[PDB]
Amino acid sequence: LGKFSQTCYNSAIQGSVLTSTCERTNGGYNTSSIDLNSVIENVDGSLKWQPSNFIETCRNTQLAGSSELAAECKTRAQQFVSTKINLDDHIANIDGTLKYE
Ligand SMILES: OC[C@H]1O[C@H](O[C@H]2[C@@H](O)[C@H](O)[C@@H](CO)O[C@@H]2O)[C@@H](O)[C@@H](O)[C@@H]1O
Ligand SMILES: OC[C@H]1O[C@H](O[C@H]2[C@@H](O)[C@H](O)[C@@H](CO)O[C@@H]2O)[C@@H](O)[C@@H](O)[C@@H]1O
Repeated sequence: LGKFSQTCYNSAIQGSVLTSTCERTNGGYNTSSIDLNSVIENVDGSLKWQPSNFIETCRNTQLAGSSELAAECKTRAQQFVSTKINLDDHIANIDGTLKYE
């Protein structure tokens, strides 16, 4: 499941939008973007795979490593702590286009 990083490169993240160049099944490269906001939630300090507008309570979203997304999110105590999530869990590349599965 996911692992889009095996056939995609030059991945970048700005705010909640993931943008990356992926290879097509029939050869050739395709570029696309998808809003992860509809699939990431903030649970008492940690980002989880569920819709809830996480960026509304999180800031400094940035790309970490090859497939990890690092950000800071508010805990119930109203404090920003370091949080991270593996994009490889559900973000896959189907025909050069990214699709959550
Ligand atoms: O690296 C192997 C690749 O294999 C599987 O995907 C296949 C196909 O469904 C894809 O459309 C094309 C790329 O466009 O590649 C394969 O033929 C998946 O397991 C994929 O995650 C993996 O990277
Ligand atoms: O916009 C709704 C908000 O709800 C959930 O977070 C709750 C709580 O855990 C937070 O500490 C405070 C703000 O600090 O807000 C809510 O009561 C999460 O799903 C969050 O992502 C979402 O933005």
